[PDB]
Amino acid sequence: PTLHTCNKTSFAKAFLPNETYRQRLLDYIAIIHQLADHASHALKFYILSTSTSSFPVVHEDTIEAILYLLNKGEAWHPRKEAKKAWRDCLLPYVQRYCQIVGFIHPNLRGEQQSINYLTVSMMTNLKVNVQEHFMQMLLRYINLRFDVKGQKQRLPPKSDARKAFFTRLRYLKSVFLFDVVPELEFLDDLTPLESEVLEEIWSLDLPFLPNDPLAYAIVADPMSFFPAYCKLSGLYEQYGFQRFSAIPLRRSLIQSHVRIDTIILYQHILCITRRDAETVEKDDLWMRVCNLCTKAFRSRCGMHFEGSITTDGASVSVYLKHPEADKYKALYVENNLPACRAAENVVVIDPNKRDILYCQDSNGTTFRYTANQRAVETGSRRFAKRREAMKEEAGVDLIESRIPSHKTMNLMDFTRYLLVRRADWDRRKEFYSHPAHTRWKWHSFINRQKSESDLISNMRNKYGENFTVVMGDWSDAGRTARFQTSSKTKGWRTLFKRNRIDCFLLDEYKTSSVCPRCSSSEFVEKKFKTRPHSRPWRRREGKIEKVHGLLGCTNPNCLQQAWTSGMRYWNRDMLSTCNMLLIVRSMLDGHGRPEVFSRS
DNA sequence: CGGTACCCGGGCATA
DNA sequence: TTGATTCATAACCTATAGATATGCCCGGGTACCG
RNA sequence: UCCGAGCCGGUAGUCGCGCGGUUCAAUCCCUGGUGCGGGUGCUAGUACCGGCUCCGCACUAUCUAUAGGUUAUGAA
Ligand SMILES: [Mg+2]
Ligand SMILES: [Mg+2]
Ligand SMILES: [Zn+2]
Repeated sequence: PTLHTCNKTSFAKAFLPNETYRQRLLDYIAIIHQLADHASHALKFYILSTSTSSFPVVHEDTIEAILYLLNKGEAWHPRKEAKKAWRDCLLPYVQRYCQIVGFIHPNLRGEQQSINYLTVSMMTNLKVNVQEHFMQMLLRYINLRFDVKGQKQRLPPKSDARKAFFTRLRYLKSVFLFDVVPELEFLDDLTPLESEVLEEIWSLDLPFLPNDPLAYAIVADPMSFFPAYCKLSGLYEQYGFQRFSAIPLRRSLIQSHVRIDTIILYQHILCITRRDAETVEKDDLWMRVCNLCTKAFRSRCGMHFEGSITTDGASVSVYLKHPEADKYKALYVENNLPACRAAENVVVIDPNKRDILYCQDSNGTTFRYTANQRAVETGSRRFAKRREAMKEEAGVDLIESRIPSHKTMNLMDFTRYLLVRRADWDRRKEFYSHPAHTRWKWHSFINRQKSESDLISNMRNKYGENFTVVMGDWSDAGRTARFQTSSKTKGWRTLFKRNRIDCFLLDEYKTSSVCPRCSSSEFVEKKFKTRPHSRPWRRREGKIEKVHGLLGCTNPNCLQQAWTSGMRYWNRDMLSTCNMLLIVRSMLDGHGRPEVFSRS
């Protein structure tokens, strides 16, 4: 449920023109960012130093104690046995790490809220990493050990001999996940590679469940897998394969948004005593520093401000909190045909790397939202160029290029990395302290919002005030094919949902191999013509590319006697849009998806 | 000079 | 869908988790008394 | 290491066509849009009325930190 929402507005328009409050909040957020960064680094340092014997169990108390020790040192006096024990255990190396990195103790006062937020965020990052990239990383390690790439490149494809190996590995996956109990003969029959992989997997001491797979165990108790993940990272480093970040480190020196609440407000911004704060209403207390009459603070869908924002000094995130807060396959068009039937107009979109949205309707009014247009309107390319120019002028790129890997588990290498970072820490901090980096983020947000609004307005003008959007199911989410730029595929669903425009998915399978004029796939031609590579550096290198967005039909019926080409040329995006139109018409007419596009 | 008791602000804990 | 190994700093995207307030005490100062 | 969109043709619903011609749109500064009125500012010939610009009435628009893949750059 949408219990929370945010209206991101500018810093100038969010707060009243009082320099004292602005300076106080800027200083506070800077201090909290420094504390979070150094706390993540100290946690990594402690884990690597104590890894000589065993991996310590990391809990909320551990990170909280690390943060408190960094801020105050031994002056922190926890009143609970667990926190006291954590402080006693973690104290010895905190000062050593601070001296190594020259970390001067800030001894910030009234850090309760900020330390709690940072500890919660760090534990969240740990849990998210463990959940997301444990199973995936383990399977990646298994495949790397099996050398699946080598077998694929060397062994014949689509053959029973290698289908046998594929089935063998698929069945062994269940044994690795403990879903299927292996027999003694099954274990004996394992080849040396399979036996070694099974033994190494068991060395991680992975948890187990009686009636559920390993993924269910990860979902239920993800935190228990942290030692296994660390050992897997160590194995990755030992074997020489590319390393991965097991412990999340907040290495970015750019100013980061810091939560600011009413307590922080009256402790640092207003600097009034807790006694006086309780005597004033929250809205009245906030009006002294924020213009609540501003549009950004208006209530939407029953949600109110309730005094909670995160600011980075340039853009202010104003969060609207619903009164009911916690107090601290169905999207496909096949299942949404009635909505399309009652829609005033139906528009089908075929996502692509370049043509992010290629739109068409029954009336034939074509519309597209290309990647180049998005780059121009958002300004990502211009901002990247300016950032590169600034880095070259300041020489920051040279400094950063020599920073060792943060993902290494080696203690001495990590110490050298920390020393290198400290060598030019001041220069990079000063460079990234420039307002452009935050102002760049704020301007990127504004440009993206304006581009989305313009896209919606153009679509409404072309197709009408009310219309329904049908989009292909293809989505390069998470993964991204190498040598290809990132593209927005799944965010358009959210964008259309925000603008109260229906967004229904559709299967793109074999939607670029059918000619609409004859509804046949035999005569469709692909990659028939060659031309120099469109990418300038490849073109200079002399490479040649095959056209993918151009398709033609060899069917004589589609041709005309006067033509000399011998084929009816087509646009890949246009073909996909026409095929989607035909599929949607068939579905709405009740005939279902055409048999030509149907799967095997 | 020496000792007792109350209030305020902040530190620390927990839902 | 569309192109043909290791590291760091940005970005784009995608996914995950979290998105504040009240109470106890303690010690340091002050008022009061002997 | 580069790139806006629309229209007219070579095209016949064709190409990262570094194919030709033509129209307006953005490069700084800016949270965005939607319906109402006013104030008068600019846009058109005598209330006809569309458009751009501000004012304020109310409906709507979730961000943050981290990891992964990729891109740009700097190193290998
Ligand atoms: Mg598609
Ligand atoms: Mg396509
Ligand atoms: Zn055909």
